Amino acid sequence: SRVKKRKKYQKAQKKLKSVRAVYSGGQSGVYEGEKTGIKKGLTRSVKFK
Amino acid sequence: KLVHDVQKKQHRERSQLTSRSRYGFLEKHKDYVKRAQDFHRKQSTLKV
Amino acid sequence: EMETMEFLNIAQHHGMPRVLGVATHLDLFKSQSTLRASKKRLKHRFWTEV
Amino acid sequence: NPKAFPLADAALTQQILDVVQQAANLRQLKKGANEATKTLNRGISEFIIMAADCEPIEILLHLPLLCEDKNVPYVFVPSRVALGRACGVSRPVIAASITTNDASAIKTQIYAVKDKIETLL
Amino acid sequence: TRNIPQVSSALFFQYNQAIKPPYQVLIDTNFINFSIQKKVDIVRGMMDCLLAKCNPLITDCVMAELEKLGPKYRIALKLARDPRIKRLSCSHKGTYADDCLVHRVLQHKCYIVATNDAGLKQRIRKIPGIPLMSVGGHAYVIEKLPDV
Amino acid sequence: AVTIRTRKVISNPLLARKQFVVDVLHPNRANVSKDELREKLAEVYKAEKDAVSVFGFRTQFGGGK
Amino acid sequence: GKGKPRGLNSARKLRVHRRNNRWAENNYKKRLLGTAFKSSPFGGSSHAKGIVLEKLGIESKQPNSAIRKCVRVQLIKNGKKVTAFVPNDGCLNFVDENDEVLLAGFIPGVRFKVVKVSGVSLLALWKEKKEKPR
Amino acid sequence: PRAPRTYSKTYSTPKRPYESSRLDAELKLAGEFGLKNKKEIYRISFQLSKIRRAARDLLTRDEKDPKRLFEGNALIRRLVRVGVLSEDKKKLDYVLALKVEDFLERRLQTQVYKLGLAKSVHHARVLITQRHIAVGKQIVNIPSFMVRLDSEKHIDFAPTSPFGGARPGRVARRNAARKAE
Amino acid sequence: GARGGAKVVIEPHRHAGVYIARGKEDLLVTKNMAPGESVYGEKRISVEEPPTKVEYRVWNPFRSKLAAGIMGGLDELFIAPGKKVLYLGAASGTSVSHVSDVVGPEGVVYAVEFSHRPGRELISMAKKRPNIIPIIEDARHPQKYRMLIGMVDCVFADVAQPDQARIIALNSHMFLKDQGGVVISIKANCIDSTVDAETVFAREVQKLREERIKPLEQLTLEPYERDHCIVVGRYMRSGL
Amino acid sequence: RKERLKKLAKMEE
Amino acid sequence: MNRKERKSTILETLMGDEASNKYFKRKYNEIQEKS
RNA sequence: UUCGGGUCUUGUAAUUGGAAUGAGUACAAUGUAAAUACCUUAACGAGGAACAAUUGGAGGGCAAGUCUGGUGCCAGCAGCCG
Ligand SMILES: Nc1nc2c(ncn2[C@@H]2O[C@H](COP(=O)(O)OP(=O)(O)OP(=O)(O)O)[C@@H](O)[C@H]2O)c(=O)[nH]1
Ligand SMILES: [Mg+2]
Ligand SMILES: [Mg+2]
Ligand SMILES: [Zn+2]
Repeated sequence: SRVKKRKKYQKAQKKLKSVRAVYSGGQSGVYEGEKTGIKKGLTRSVKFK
Repeated sequence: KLVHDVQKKQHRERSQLTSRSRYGFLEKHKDYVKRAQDFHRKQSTLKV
Repeated sequence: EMETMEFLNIAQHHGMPRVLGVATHLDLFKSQSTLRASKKRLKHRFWTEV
Repeated sequence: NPKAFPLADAALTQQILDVVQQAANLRQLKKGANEATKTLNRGISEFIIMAADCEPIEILLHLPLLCEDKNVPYVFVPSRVALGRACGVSRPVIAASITTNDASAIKTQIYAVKDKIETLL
Repeated sequence: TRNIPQVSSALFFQYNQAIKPPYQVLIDTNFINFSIQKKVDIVRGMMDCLLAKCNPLITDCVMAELEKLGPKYRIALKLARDPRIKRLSCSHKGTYADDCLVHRVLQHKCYIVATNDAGLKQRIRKIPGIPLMSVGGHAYVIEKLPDV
Repeated sequence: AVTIRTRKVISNPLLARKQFVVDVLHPNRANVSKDELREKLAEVYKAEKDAVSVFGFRTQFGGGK
Repeated sequence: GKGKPRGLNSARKLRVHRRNNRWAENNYKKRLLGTAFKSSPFGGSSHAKGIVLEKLGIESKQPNSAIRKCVRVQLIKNGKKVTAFVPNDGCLNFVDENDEVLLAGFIPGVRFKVVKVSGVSLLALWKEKKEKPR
Repeated sequence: PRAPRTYSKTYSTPKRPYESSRLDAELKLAGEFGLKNKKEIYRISFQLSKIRRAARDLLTRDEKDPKRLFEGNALIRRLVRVGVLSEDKKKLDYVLALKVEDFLERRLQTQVYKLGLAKSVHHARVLITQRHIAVGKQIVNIPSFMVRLDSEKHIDFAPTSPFGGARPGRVARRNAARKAE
Repeated sequence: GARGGAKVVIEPHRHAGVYIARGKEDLLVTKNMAPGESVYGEKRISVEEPPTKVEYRVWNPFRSKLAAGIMGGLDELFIAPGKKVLYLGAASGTSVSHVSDVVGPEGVVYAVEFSHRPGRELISMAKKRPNIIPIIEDARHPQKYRMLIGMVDCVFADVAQPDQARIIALNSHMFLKDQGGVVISIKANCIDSTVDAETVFAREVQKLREERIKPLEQLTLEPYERDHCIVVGRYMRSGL
Repeated sequence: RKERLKKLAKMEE
Repeated sequence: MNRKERKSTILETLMGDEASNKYFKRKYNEIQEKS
C-alpha cells in the first residue's frame, strides 16, 4: 500500500501543474523568456464584483 | 459483475484467403459501414 | 501427493464418506517450529477438501 | 554611522552562530562572500551574516546593497575568527549565507534568528 | 478581453490546504436565529464544533438584514454586536446578503460559511474548498472540513 | 572484549549471600553463557564457582547488552 | 397547563401514565411480546434451508435472462415453496434437483438468493475453489 | 482467574470517510510523509482529537483553577517535550491551534529524511525497518517512533549497520567473494 | 532560448506602452527611454526604423513583480503613457526604469526610497531618465516630501512592510486623484507569517476598504513568486 | 468528445 | 550566438540547425508515406 | 450542455548497475521446571526480488460466432461455444 500511495501522490503532483500555475523554485540560469508563449487577450485575475 | 476474465477473451479476426490475395483486403462489417455511409452521403446530395 | 487429492475428488463426486486424516512421518522434522507450521498448513489445506 | 551596521550584541551573536553551526551540519550554509553573492542573485538566501572585523571592511560592503535591494535581512558579528569556526571550516569566514529551505529540520530555529535581525535593522 | 479566474493556490484539488486553526467564520443572518432557538452560544458553539478558536465575522449586508428583521429578533441583533464578533466592510450597492457571502468565498479561500439557508448551501457546495457550518439538532455541524 | 558490571548490591545475611543485578556488555558477540559469567563473577568476588548463581538474562533489543 | 401535572409531588402519576401509554407504539408492543420477527423474511432467521424443486428458466432462450436465473425452492422449516435467484446462468449448473440450498435475502416478487448448495458456497464453486460434495 | 489486562484502540474511523476533501487531504499527507495506509492518519487524528478536546475542557475552566493549572501544565509540558509545541507558545490557546502535520513531522521517518541520512521518506522508512538507525545507543526499527527535542541530535547510523562502521552486508561480501574467485 | 544575435518580431501588448517580442519564446518588452545601455543587465532588442535605431528592453517577470502581473493576466493597469505615477519602494531602477519606459517622456514617476545605499543607484539611474524624480525619504511620513510631489494618477506600492496599508492610505489621501489607481504588491510573509497567505490577502483587502479604496481585481504571482499577490483598486474619495 | 457524450447519455438516462 | 551563425532572417538560422533539419526530414517522409 | 477552452517535461509495451534486509533454515548461547517462542547471533537465505496480498466495486472492447424484433446497412439481448 505504501508504494501504491507513493505513485498516486506523484501522479497528483503532475496533474496539479495542469490545473494551476505552481511555484517551482523560480528562475534557474539566464532568463530565456516565456517558453509556451504570452497570450495577449486573456486575464486570470479574480475580479471583485 | 459475475463475469470471468476468460469470458471476455479477445476473438481474433480472419484475413483474406491466399488464393484470393489478388482481390485485396477481406472486408468486414466495420469496413462496410464506412463505405455504406459514404455512399448514402453522395446519393442524398445527388438527389437534392 | 497427487494420488491423495485424486482419491478425495473421486470421493466428492460419488458420495462423500467419513474422511479422517492421518499424518505420518512427523518424527522426520528436526525443528519444533517447522513441525508446527507444517501441521497448520497441512490441516488447513485438508480443511478445504473436507 | 559606521559602515558595518547593524552589529549584533553578544547575546544575539551567540544565537546567530548557533544557527550557522546547525546549517553547516545540514548542508544549508554557503561560506564566503563570493558564494554569498550568488545566493542573493538566485534569491535563495534566507539571510546574510557578515564579519565586522574584516580587513578591510570594504571587500564585503557589496552584500548589504544586494540585500537591501532584495529585501533580505543581514547582520554583522564582531569576529571573523569566531564566524569561520562556527561555519565548520578551518579558516576565517567574513560572510555566510543561510540557504532557503521550508523543508529543513532547523526551520523554526532559523526563523527565530531572522525575526530578531529584522528588529535590529 | 476574456477572463478565466485562476484556481486558488490554497487548493490541492478538492482539499483546502489553507484553512487551518484558528478559523474565520462568516455568519449568515439565519444562523444566529437558529442558534438562539437551540440555546447554542455562537463562540462556545463553534469552539465545541471544531475544537479550535473560531473568529466569527459579520458583514455590513448581514448586519443590515438583522436590523431590518424588527423587534421580534431583538435578541439576535444584540448577540451580533458582541465585541468578539468582528466586522467586514462591503463596497457594493446591494444589501442582499447571500450574494455578498458567495462573492467573498470566491475571492478568498479562507472562510468557513455558517448558514442554514437551503438555497445558499447548494451554492456554497458547488464552490470547492469551502467548509460549510450549520446548526442542526442540538449543536453545530461542519461538512467539508477534513481537519475534524 | 566483554565487560561485566554489578549494581544494586544487597548484602542479605538472612540467606547468607549478596544479591545484585548483572550488566554484560558484549559488543560484536551474541551473548555470554551463564557458565562463563559465573566463572568471572567468582573471580571478581573471590568466591568458589559453586557459590555463584546467575539467572534471568535478557539481551537488549539491537544486541550488545 | 399543558394537560399534564407539574407538581413537585406528582412523580407517581407521571410514571404510571407513561407505562400505560408506552403500549401504544407498535414497536414497543412487538418488542415486549417477542412478535417482532413475524414480519421477518425467514421467521426470525437470517438464512433458510431449502430443497431445489425445479429450475423455471432452464428452457428460456436468451442467456443470463432474469428468468434463467430463477429456481423454485421448498423451505424445509414449514414446506412453503418460494423462488430464489442464482448469481448467474453459469452458477445454475451447480444447482440440481433435490439439493439442499441455503437462502438469504436479496422479475419482481423474487426476494431470495442462493448462497450455499450442498453445504458449499456457490461463489466458491464459481471461482473453482471447491468441489460440490455429493 | 488472573486479573484482566487493559487494552485500547489507538484510532477511529472518521465521520464521513468518502468526502472528496478528506480523500485529497489524506492523499497529500500520505504522500508527503510516506504513510502506508489511512489507519496511520486516523491514529494521529485520534490522538490530536483527544488532546484538543482536553485543552478545550481545561480552557472552559476558570483561570487559576487547580485542575486547570495542573492538567494544562502537564499537557503543555508533554507537547513541548515531544517537540510538537514550541517553547514560545506554552499556552492552551496554542494547543488548540495544533494540526496533524505537527505530529507527523516528529516521526522518526520524517526526522531521518530531514537530517539527511536518507534521500526520501521512503528510503527513510526502509532504513529504519532494516535496523540501520539508532537513537542514541538504541536501535529503533519503528517508523512511527516519536522523536523528542533532546533525542533529535542523537539520530545516527547504528554501530552494527554496514553504513555505521560495521562490515558489509551479505550482498557486498558475496559479490566480493565471487569477484575474488 | 533568446540568444544574442537572434531575430524577433515586436508587436504591441494589450496594455499601452507594453510590447511582446515573438519567436521560439515570447518576451515582455518596453521601449527604452535611455537607449544604448541596460539598467540591470537585461537583454535589449534593436529595431531599425525610418533610419534611426530604436531600442527595447526585456522585462524579466522573476525580477519585477509588476511584470509578473502582466504575465499572469491583469485586466486593468493604471500605469500607461502620459500618467504621473507614485512608485513606493523604488529600491533601484530595476522596476522603476520599466515603469518610466511605459509612462514615456510625457509622464513622470515619483520614485520613493528610504535606504541610502539603494538610493544612490536610484539617483544615478534617474539622471539618464529625466522623467524620474528620485525621493530618498520614508514613505511612512509623506509630509516630508509634499513639496516635491504633485497630484498623481496612480500609486504603486511595493513596500514589503507589515504596516504597508497605512503607508498606501497616507500617500493616496494627499497625492492620488479621485478615481485614481492603486496597485499594491503584497507579500504574505512580511505582513504575518503566523497565518496563511489567504488570510493575509483577505485582511489587506479589508484595510483598503476601510481607507475608501475599492478593490477591482486580485492576482497571485505563481510561478514567478510564492505567496505574493497584486491587488488593483480604485481610490473613490467621494463614496464606495 | 464522442466517449464523453456516450457517458453523458448515461447520466442523463 | 557566434557571428557566423547569425542570419538576417529567423528562418535562415533555423536551416542552420542540424538537429532541426534531421527531425524535419524524418517527420516529412512519414507524413508523405501515409499520404 | 454544444460553442470549445486552459496548461506544460511528459510518456515508454525500453535497456541496465550493485548496495540493503528479514520471512525462512541454522552452529550456538539466552530463555525455561524441562521445553517452545521472543530478544541476541556464526554460516546460508532476493530480480518474475516465482520468497508469486487479499477482498469488494465500476466500466469497456472484440469474431466469417449465436438468439430476437423490424420502414434495407439498424436495434435488443448477449457472446468460455468461431
Ligand atoms: N520414521 C517413520 N517411518 C514410518 C512412519 N510410518 C511408516 N513408517 C515406515 O515406512 C515404511 C513403510 O511402512 P508401511 O506400513 O509398509 O506403509 P505402506 O503404506 O503400507 O507401504 P506400501 O504398502 O508398500 O504401499 C516402513 O519401514 C515404516 O517403518 C512414520 O511415521 N515415521
Ligand atoms: Mg480459513
Ligand atoms: Mg544485524
Ligand atoms: Zn456586503
